Amino acid sequence: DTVGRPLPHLAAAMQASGEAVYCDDIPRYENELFLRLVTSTRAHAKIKSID
Amino acid sequence: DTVGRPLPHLAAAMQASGEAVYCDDIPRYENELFLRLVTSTRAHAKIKSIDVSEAQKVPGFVCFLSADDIPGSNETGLFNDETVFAKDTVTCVGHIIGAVVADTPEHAERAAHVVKVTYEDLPAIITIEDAIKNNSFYGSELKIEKGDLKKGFSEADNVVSGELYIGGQDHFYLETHCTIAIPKGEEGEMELFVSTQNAMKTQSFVAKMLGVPVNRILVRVKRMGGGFGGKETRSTLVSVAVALAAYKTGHPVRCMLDRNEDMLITGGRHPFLARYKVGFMKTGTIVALEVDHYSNAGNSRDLSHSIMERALFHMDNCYKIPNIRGTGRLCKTNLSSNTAFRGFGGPQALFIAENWMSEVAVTCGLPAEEVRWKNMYKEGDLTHFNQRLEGFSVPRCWDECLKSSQYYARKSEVDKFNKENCWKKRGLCIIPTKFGISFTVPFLNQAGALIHVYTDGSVLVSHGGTEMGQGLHTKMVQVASKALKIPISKIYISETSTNTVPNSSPTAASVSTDIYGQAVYEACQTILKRLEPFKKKNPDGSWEDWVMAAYQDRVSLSTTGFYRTPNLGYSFETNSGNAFHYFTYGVACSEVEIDCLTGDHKNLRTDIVMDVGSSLNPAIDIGQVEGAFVQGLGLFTLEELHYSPEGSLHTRGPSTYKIPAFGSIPTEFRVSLLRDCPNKKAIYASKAVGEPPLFLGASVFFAIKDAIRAARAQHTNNNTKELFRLDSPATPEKIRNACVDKFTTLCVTGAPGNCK
Amino acid sequence: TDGSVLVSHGGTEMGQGLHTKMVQVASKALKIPISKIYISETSTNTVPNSSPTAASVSTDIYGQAVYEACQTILKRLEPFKKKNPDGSWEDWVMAAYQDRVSLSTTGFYRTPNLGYSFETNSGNAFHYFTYGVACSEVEIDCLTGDHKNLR
Amino acid sequence: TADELVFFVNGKKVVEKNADPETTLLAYLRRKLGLRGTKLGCGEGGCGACTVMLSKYDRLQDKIIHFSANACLAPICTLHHVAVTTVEGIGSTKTRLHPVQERIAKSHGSQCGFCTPGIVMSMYTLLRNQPEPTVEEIEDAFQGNLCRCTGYRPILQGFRTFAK
Amino acid sequence: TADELVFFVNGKKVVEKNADPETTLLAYLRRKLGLRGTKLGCGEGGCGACTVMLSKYDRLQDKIIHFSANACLAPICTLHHVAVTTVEGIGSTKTRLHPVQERIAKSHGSQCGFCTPGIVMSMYTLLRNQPEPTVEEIEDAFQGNLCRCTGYRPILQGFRTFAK
Amino acid sequence: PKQLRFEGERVTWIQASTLKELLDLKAQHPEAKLVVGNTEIGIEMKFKNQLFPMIICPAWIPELNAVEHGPEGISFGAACALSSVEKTLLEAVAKLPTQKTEVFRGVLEQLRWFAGKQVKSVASLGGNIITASPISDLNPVFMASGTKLTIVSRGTRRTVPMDHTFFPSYRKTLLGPEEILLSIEIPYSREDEFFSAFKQASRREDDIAKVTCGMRVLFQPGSMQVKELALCYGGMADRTISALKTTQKQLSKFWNEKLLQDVCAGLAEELSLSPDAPGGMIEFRRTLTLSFFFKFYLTVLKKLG
Ligand SMILES: Cc1cc2nc3c(=O)[nH]c(=O)nc-3n(C[C@H](O)[C@H](O)[C@H](O)COP(=O)(O)OP(=O)(O)OC[C@H]3O[C@@H](n4cnc5c(N)ncnc54)[C@H](O)[C@@H]3O)c2cc1C
Ligand SMILES: Nc1nc2c(c(=O)[nH]1)N[C@H]1C(S)=C(S)[C@@H](COP(=O)(O)O)O[C@H]1N2
Ligand code: HPA
Ligand code: MOS
Ligand code: MOS
Ligand code: FES
Ligand code: FES
Ligand code: FES
Ligand code: FES
Repeated sequence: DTVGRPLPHLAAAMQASGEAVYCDDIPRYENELFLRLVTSTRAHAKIKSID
Repeated sequence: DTVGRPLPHLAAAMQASGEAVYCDDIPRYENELFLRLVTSTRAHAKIKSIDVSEAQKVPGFVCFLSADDIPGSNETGLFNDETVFAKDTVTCVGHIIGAVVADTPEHAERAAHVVKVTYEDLPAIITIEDAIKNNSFYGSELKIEKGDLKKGFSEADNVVSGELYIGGQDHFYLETHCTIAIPKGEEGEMELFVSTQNAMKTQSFVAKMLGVPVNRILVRVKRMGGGFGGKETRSTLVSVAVALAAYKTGHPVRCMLDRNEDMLITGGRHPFLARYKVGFMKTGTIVALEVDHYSNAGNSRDLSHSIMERALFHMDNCYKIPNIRGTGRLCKTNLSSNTAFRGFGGPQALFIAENWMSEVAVTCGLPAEEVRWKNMYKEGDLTHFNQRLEGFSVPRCWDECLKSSQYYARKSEVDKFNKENCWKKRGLCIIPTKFGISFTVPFLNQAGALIHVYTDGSVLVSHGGTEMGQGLHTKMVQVASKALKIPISKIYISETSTNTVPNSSPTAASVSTDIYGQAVYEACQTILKRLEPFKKKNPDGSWEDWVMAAYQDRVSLSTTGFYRTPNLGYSFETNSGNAFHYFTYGVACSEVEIDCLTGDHKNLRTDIVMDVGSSLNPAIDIGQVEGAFVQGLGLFTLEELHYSPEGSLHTRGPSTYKIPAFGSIPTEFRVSLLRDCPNKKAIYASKAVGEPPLFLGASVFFAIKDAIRAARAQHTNNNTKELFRLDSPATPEKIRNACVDKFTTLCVTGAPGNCK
Repeated sequence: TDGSVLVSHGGTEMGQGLHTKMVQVASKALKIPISKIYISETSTNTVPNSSPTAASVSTDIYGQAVYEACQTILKRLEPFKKKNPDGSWEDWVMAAYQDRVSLSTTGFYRTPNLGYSFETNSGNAFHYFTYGVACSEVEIDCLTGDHKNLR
Repeated sequence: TADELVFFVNGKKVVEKNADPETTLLAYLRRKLGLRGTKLGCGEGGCGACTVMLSKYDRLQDKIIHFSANACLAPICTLHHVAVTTVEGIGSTKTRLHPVQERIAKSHGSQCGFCTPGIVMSMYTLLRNQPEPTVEEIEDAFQGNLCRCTGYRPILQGFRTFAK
Repeated sequence: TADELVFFVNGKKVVEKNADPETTLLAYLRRKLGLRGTKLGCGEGGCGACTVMLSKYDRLQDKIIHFSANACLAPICTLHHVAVTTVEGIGSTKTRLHPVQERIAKSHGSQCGFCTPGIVMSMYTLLRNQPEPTVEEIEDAFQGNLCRCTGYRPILQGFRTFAK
Repeated sequence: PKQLRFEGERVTWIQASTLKELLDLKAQHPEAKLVVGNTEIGIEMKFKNQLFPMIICPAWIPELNAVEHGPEGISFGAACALSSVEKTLLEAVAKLPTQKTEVFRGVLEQLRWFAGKQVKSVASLGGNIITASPISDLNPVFMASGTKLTIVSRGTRRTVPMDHTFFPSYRKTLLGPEEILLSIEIPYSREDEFFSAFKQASRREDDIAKVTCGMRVLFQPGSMQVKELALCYGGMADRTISALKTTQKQLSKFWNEKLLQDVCAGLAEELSLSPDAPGGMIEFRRTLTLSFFFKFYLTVLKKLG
């Protein structure tokens, strides 16, 4: 029974050793592509065209 | 409500478009490596050395893996009598010694070929006869006995004794064994994509070899390109190796076997040798039977004991025999370990039964159908293992098959053909079958499901069963849809996984529809109970309305379901307790024409009548009957494995191993499902269909044996009651050799000889 | 069937140590060491319709869900415990498996008595309140606007 | 100092600058082009799981010709100026299935589905050579394709609709 | 005739035959070498999530020098004959943790864990120059490392154990 | 159309555009391996783990693809696909009188349940011949019919009838290391000439012990008196063989029961297999050699009468 005990965060050791996997740490598939958002530079505007 | 409707297999369109993903179709990670097994070329030998010097010169070579590389345990297999990688000795020709890992499958292949092994040969045992002579068996004798054999034989008018052999069979699933193992690099975690019927054992065996808890290992199965029992246990041979490579390298690793590796390494159906003695009256009524069975089990136990148990349960076929003793022994040999194959010992035992029954009819000089009919069980009879036959439908199938196949009329036509033809002959036979439904191991008769309802009303079902082409997922969707009273378009099953339903039995024994159907049904009942208050408040609302009301009222929309088959547990020590939940029945009539000069034959017409209760899906069920029958046709007439005297398999691909082809099937091929025979014991009154029909393929074998009899009456002797041994499979060699004439004897040359 | 336990719950780990707490909870409830329990990830195919991991209540609510599921497991194991009282967790799990008792369960918790109305100013808005006090001392540099947090 | 290898796959040009003579078409399709509808069932010409259609302009006969082949045995180095059609070339559930794909699916001629692409390509090739075949030509079209699940009856019954 | 770039990463030789001047060390480590312990947190030098240790032979003061750097701003083209050390180069849960890794973990200095490798590398670098630092030197080592979770107290407390 | 060169990690491939280029290359590198359909070479590399560092592909060369109708028979370039051979022969059979198509009809019988459409569309005629498998279904037909082979190298050109001498040993042909097979002429049948071909309907070993045969008889004009007899068998030895001892004894004998007996006695002796012969099926194979001749014997009688 560890309830009430100061048990370290279970992933802490793997986090210190860089073994903990975060989303971008997942290996890429051979055919994996990459996305970048195109974003408004105006607070309020009609979009006339996109080139 | 689609239950009872011929809905196409849910993935059929995707399979026809090449969009359905099988294990090796999964995209590769950028860093993914490939594994190729290194395998023994000797039946029995000490390993003196393994030389990897030349393999290391192959571009893209990563490493060679052996037993020394295993972090946890090198002990594996169902009974812990196998190695992951052979250490000191090899005990069959495809015994896994190690593996090569490389950057491409071509490079892995190249490197594995250049690995040199040095051996010191040991005395090997290859044949059942070898094993018998050497007392080389796994465990002791299995036996079922009823009545008094001395006495039965005293009362008999005639006695016939003999010996029979039935060769094994390669599964020849179109998709060979395949595993991808992805190491996460945290806490021993690994995710595996596997072509397996047994995710639970895959998970267990991987965990054991790595020495990590089972909770670290996730096994996922979307679908298999065929299993037929061959992926029930032997899939772990590849899975465990790939997992070790993933562990050792820290990269994703995959392996898919080449056909020739798969045929050599993974095992097949058990060959059986039987020695039998039957006592009978001049009427054809059976009074005593004694059968000793021996299976060629190969170099580990695996499922061999349960297979032999199932064989002993089916040695009666459909016949009442008051004095009976069957025994079975498992031969321990230097051949790849044999395993489950559709029918699981049943087809072998049923073949042996039909063989002696055919000899009874010949010896009595009576029509075969008459002798079979006379000896058939009745409703409510006890089997040799004391189980009551409730709902015994063989008589109905028999009479329907006789009528619809026009047996008696065609029998006259076969006789007319044989009168008018000298070097070709026809044969015709009608055979019944019964097949016990349930795992022979009582604890495996359990099933789980997990159902989620999402807030748009869409439903995700997961169950312990795996899809291998039998249409299990389709049937489960039909069941869920009926149970919940919503369209099938609202229900989806994605895959089988160990993190959704744990501890699942292998998808096997033909009972998956029954047990997972029940588990899904129960989960569905829970959901319905939870939604009932919302339905009551809003009776003209939609499913979507009720689901959203439940969600907003904080009612859980996720549940497990579980089913355990009741009243099971046979005792070999009391010869009592139910071995099976119920029985599936069927009858098949087949006609053939043989070329007495070449041993070639044509399958002219087959009629099948099967009792499948009230079919959940007649299209899937008819497809199962046709498929099983053709595999049985292969077993008894086409498929032949051949080994060198040193125990090395010769037949390792489609060029040398012939499974049924488009051109092999009967010209007229008719299947009927019996009408108005609901099964009270299973989901929506249905019955298991996967395995029961395979033995009906033997109708072709016994039609061939009929034609041979006519050939022998033409050209060999004048003895109408002569018994000749015809082993299975009835290949052109066996058929030709059986047609003894002026050519086989060399009488055509002027020599004297043993023909007319 | 080795007795290792896999726990899934609707909550996500973002550094707050929720999975650690859930393992501590499960270990206490099951009366087995934390080394036997693992939480691998959060997924929509294990626990559907999950609330966001938010409002500081994940420990309270998933803790209760995990607790309830553990209680179900204990009830199912109880007969096997009584048959083998000097046996181990692993023996009891395998006996249960071989007797075809399910070793999988859901757990669910719904916070009671919540329902404030802005049109009546009544009904509980919260389950309970968390409280605290802080005392801080600073030194400011009146010529630069910089400050030091002293204590 | 090697030449470029140039062939077409489902209507799209492939330029392979470093063709290895050892590379099979099946390997190229699956592991370079990522077209995994075409399957490995044996690697020795017996099973037809890897069946594709090849087309070329035949300089002896003038004719454009269309024929089936086993991708497991075809070196890519034989394919300069040849067009390859795979199962994904003729139709899909995301556009429209070809009648060959529709028929086999709806006639219950696909169980595990592993042989289905190969059978689809054999039937497609026949129809591209003979828009109205006989029942006889149809059965003979499949000597090179094996199916372990179906017992063949439903595949033939489905495709018989194309005859006469 | 573009030159080879040669450097070392965790004791292992890297020969880049086709180095692009625009490539950062962080992109190289993560996306070519597959060493994902080093993190992108900003890409502008302010957060230290991408901290690695660099070592070189200093022709001037003779010695091998060790210093910390942001992999997100280091052009790989600056690294010819430099040795790179990352978090995976100092210890792991599979073999043995370095004291720095063990202490931050056990001291509750890691919550989400995203800044932890960078902070480990900052502390490791300090100890490689000064194996017995002062409390004052310890806090100074972390001016370029941000943590959003811990409030910093437990990290300083765990590393104070290295002082005197 | 020009010569192309492909270079692999182990193998160099040359795609030859003309016959002259091919003969030059073959003279430059006698050990260079020819590949047309790769249906044998692919298996050898994959399963028999052979390596051929130099490969030439002659499939583009006119000649080698040519089909020519001549006075004595139909000539096929050696690179002609078996499907093209089958098509051409099926047309010849439909168009010509039965008495001229006996050999064609035998070829077609051997092609009936041979592989699949996939294999027959790429497998060449010349490749089957030169592969020289003991169990080739075509070589016994070509041998029994005296099919003519045109064989060429830089400088040399010769035409030989295929006979027993063409297959000296296991998987070997009577070609020089620099020679290539250019074309194959399948003969028209003459008056009083009859032909049959048969094959075993089982195969159990990769390239041995499957019985296949070509059988030919030529009578003296308008009689049943044997002028020529040829019985050639695959699957009875390590190569395609002729039962020369047996057939030689039948010359000027009449087609009757006595000939049937003598041939059968001869075949049982000449083709006898040892108990330990590779491939086994010893009794079956002997029985087939005799039963096939019996079928031929009765067919010839129906064709005579
Ligand atoms: C599944 C399948 C089933 C088969 N069934 C049968 C069967 O039932 N009966 C039967 O008899 N055969 C059968 N075969 C064998 C088939 O007929 C031969 O493999 C084929 O004809 C070889 O031709 P290829 O163009 O593919 O030869 P390749 O593999 O390209 O070459 C074959 C050999 O011939 C040499 N060669 C090729 N052309 C020439 C040339 N013109 N001059 C000199 N040498 C040359 C090559 O160097 C090589 O040694 C089968 C093959 C397969 C794959
Ligand atoms: N298409 C297909 N049908 C098949 C198989 C298979 O692998 N593919 N396996 C057979 C075997 S061995 C069994 S036990 C049953 C298992 O499926 P069920 O329990 O869902 O009937 O399917 C049978 N039918
Ligand atoms: O009866 C069985 N027992 C165990 N495994 C099986 N697979 C098929 N049938 C069985
Ligand atoms: O029980 Mo089927 O997997 S042999
Ligand atoms: O409730 Mo915290 O996610 S703002
Ligand atoms: S994979 Fe079987 S023929 Fe190509
Ligand atoms: S559908 Fe499974 S092999 Fe044909
Ligand atoms: S990523 Fe923030 S300093 Fe480099
Ligand atoms: S632990 Fe989360 S940013 Fe530092």
